[PDB]
Amino acid sequence: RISADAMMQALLGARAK
Amino acid sequence: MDDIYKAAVEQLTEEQKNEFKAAFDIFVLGAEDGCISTKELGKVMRMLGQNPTPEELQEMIDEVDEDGSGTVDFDEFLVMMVRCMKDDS
Ligand SMILES: CC(C)COC[C@H](CN(Cc1ccccc1)c1ccccc1)N1CCCC1
Ligand SMILES: [Ca+2]
Repeated sequence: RISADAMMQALLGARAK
Repeated sequence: MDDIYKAAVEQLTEEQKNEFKAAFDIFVLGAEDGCISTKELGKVMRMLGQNPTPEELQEMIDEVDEDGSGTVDFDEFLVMMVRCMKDDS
């Protein structure tokens, strides 16, 4: 039941600023 | 052979891939190549709203650890995703 979407969270900028 | 997966891996488009590849930059965001471990796992999970332990995490690698490597390369990883999604239990 790997929602997957949850990952997008860990890959949302990852402190790019 | 693992062909049943090939097709599946072929189904995925650059789209689902990207979003995925991204997560690939977190699991092995501190690995030499692209092998994931129980230490790295918790790293991602924590960023996914989950905070597991190193005892229950190992169970994540174990499965993918078919070669007894101790970690999760870039192969077994994606597979483990298609194993449940297209065959969960
Ligand atoms: C389905 C959930 C209850 C837990 O599943 C997460 C991991 C898969 N991940 C990748 C992943 C992590 C977080 C969010 C989405 C996907 C995994 C991959 C390689 C090594 C360890 C874990 N496996 C354990 C059971 C089968 C799948
Ligand atoms: Ca392995």
